[PDB]
Amino acid sequence: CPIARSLERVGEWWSILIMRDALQGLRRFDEFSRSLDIAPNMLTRRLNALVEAGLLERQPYSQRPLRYQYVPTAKGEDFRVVLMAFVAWGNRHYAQQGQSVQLVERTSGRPVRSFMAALADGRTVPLEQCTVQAGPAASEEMRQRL
Amino acid sequence: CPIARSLERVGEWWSILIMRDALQGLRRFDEFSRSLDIAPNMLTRRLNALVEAGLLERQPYSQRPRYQYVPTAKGEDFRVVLMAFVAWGNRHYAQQGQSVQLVERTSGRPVRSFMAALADGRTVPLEQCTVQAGPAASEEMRQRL
Ligand code: NA
Ligand code: NA
Repeated sequence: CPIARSLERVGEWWSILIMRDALQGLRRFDEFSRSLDIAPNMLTRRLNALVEAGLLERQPYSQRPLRYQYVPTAKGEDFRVVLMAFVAWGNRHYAQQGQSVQLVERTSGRPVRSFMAALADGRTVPLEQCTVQAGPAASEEMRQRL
Repeated sequence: CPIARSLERVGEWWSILIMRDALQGLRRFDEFSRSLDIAPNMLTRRLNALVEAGLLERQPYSQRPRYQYVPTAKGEDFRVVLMAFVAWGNRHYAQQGQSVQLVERTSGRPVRSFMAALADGRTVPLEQCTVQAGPAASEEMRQRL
C-alpha cells in the first residue's frame, strides 16, 4: 500500500513494525515471525540492527538451544515518538478513509491530524513555527553545522 | 558529542544535517561540504541515499564536469521526522546540557514535547496516541498491527 512503500523507501517500515510489537510486549523470535509474517533471515538482520542501534537489547531466554528474547531499551521506549512521526509523515497528503495505517488517540479511535509543539509556558504551536538550532552546550563545530 | 552519537547509531545524524541545509536552500556539493564540514565520500553516500529515499531530487547543474539537490515534497514533509529525532536525542538532557535544541522560531523557547491535534479539535499527549490499522487495511496488514 502507499504508506508501506514510502516507509520502505526510507528504510523504516520493518523497524516500525518490529519496534511497535516489541513495545506491545512481544519478545521471542517466533512471536515476531508469526505476527509480522516476515521471513527469518530478514527478521534476524532487522532485530540485530535494532539491537546495534541501542533500541532493543537481547536477553537470555532458554538453554539448549540457547535462545534470546528482545526487549525494548529506554531509548527504544523513547523512540515511539519517532515511529509515530514516520507514520504522520507517510500519511501526509493521504485522506483518512483509504489509509492502511493510522496514528490515533488510543482511547477513542480518533485520528491524529498533526503533531504540535508544547512549550514550557503551556502554549502549543505548529511545527512549521519551530526550528532546530544550536544549544547552550554546543561546540564551535556544532555551531557551524547549524 | 552525545546527541550526534545517538543519532549516528540510528543512522540519521548526517541525514538530519543535510536535509536541514537543503530545506534552507543549500544546493551544491561544496556548499554542503563546507557548511557541514563533512568529507566527500560520506557526503556522496548520504546525498545518494536521500535521493534514493525520495527525499531529495538530484538535478543537472553543469557540463564540465555537477548536480544540485533540491528537496522534494516528501523531503519538505520530512521536517517532522527530523524534529522528532532531535527531541528523541534530547530526551533526558536538561536544557543547559543540550548542543542541538528544538525551539519556537519567534522566541528562543525550547519545545518541551510533542502533542497530537485530533480530528475532533482536541489536543492530547503523543504519549496517549498509538499506531493502528486504518480503514483500508488488507488482512495481512491488520495481522501486522
Ligand atoms: Na524497511
Ligand atoms: Na549518520
